[PDB]
Amino acid sequence: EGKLVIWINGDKGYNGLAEVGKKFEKDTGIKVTVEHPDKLEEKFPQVAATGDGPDIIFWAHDRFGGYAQSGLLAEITPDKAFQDKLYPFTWDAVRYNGKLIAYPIAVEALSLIYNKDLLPNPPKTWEEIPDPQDPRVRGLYKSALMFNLQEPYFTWPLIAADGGYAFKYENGKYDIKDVGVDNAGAKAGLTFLVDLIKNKHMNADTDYSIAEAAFNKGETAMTINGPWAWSNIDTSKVNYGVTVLPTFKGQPSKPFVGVLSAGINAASPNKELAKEFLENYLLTDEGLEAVNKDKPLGAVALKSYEEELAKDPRIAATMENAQKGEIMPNIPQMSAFWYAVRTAVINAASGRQTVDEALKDAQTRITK
Ligand SMILES: OC[C@H]1O[C@H](O[C@H]2[C@H](O)[C@@H](O)[C@H](O)O[C@@H]2CO)[C@H](O)[C@@H](O)[C@@H]1O
Repeated sequence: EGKLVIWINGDKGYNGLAEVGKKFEKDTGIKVTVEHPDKLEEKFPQVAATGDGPDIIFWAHDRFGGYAQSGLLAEITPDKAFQDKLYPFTWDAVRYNGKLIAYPIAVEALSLIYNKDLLPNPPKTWEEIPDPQDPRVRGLYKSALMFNLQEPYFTWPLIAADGGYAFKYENGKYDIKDVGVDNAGAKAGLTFLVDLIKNKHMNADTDYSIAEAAFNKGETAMTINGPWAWSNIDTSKVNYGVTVLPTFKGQPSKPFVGVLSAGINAASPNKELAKEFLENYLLTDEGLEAVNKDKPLGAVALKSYEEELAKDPRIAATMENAQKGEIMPNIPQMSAFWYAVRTAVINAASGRQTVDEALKDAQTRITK
């Protein structure tokens, strides 16, 4: 009691938060502890399931419906005046069973970050990446594209591009049995990713870390990452641009828009202290700008603050791609989807399964 323990993934600005935390204490004389586990997404459900853990917790809203259905998260109640400070859509994202289960922090979406000093003009097509059709670049391709291949969230826009989909959205409801993970669209997208690899263009063991170091050092021209990545690049002295993602089979790459939400542990007896921290401190200009400077938020859910930095060009592009992708469901079976697809991508890329056997397997694990 009298001490907030907040969790926030490692790629987010945990140091920005902690600082805001100090601002709390310098006023309320309360200790806020910004920890940031590894796999906090999966630990949380397990630690709070036993009345233990973090007071407050951060994660892209797709994981909240689950926490909710199990009841590890307190129903939040800000007044309608506060609610209006935030764009409507973001509140919709933290809505489960007609009950707000989190505070919206910011909207994020992947983009194509390219090295302006190697590629003054980044491709407009995935199909150009392996075969560029321009002798000016051939002498350049260094690796052309490197991004994390371990998390399915990175491969999704490609798979989605020509028609893949998680759970079918039927105006207000998602038919949780109409899974579009194994179908031409998904097959076509994954097959391409496999060629990129089997055609020496990409390496199956690329994870966030490798791709980041690589693009940052300058040993690859292009990468795909969220707003959080921009920070290290700025302190890597790399000349980069953030643009719309390449189109696959003519259609655009549809990212999966995620809303960084900060919930409250039901098992926590510090709820009135969370509300004030999140409401009067973080969810403000000065507060969000604090977290933000550590590592960029994307389009912050706070209106006033979203507009000021709305003029930032990468925020503009982050919104362009977000605009083409679909915002992700917060239903409980999302977690089943990610685990099922991660595995699917891995075996596909790794060579352990055919594109079809791999995808039909994931599908089935989801519909089972
Ligand atoms: O890849 C599946 C996971 O993707 C999303 O997670 C993203 C997360 O939203 C993003 O902000 C983060 O920074 O990268 C991860 C994946 O590396 C979903 O939020 C996760 O819960 C999924 O499991």
